Amino acid sequence: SVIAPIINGFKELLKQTAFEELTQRNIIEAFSAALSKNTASDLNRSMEQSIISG
Amino acid sequence: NVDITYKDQRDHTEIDKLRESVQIQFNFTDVNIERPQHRNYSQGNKINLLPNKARLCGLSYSGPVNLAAEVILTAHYSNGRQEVKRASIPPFQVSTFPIMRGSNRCHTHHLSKTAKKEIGEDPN
Repeated sequence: SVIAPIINGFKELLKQTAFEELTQRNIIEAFSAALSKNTASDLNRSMEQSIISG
Repeated sequence: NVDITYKDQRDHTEIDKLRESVQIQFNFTDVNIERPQHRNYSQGNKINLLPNKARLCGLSYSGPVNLAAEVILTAHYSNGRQEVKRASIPPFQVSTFPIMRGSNRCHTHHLSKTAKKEIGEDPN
């Protein structure tokens, strides 16, 4: 729930926005989009579910 | 240290046809963990979160983890030439890490027996 969401977000950024037109702003925007509440919730829920399930 | 290469599939401009794939590279620089904190619902900063408050409210005694990162990406063309861009990110809170009671990052570490007894903890 961190590197794979980043990979898929980069895939979708490449799947809509041209790479040559991308600048540092779009790089930051893609990285920040790949780190939204979904990834944090998935990681925390999975870790706590692991500790409490054993 | 992620270093992976992904083929790009953007076919709109002639420049977009002169490209082959994206070589993705990035790493993380600074890591810090601070003591558990609370919001208090007043749109201010974050206040200390004591263990008894987490017990009574059903919260988690998790301390914030702060990270930095560096992004350096590489652009591959059809012919064999490369373009490298760099990005510096300031400190950024990744998540919260659970904190063990009685540990160095716990609030009940500077407190003495009288203070622990006063704030609602088992002093023994």
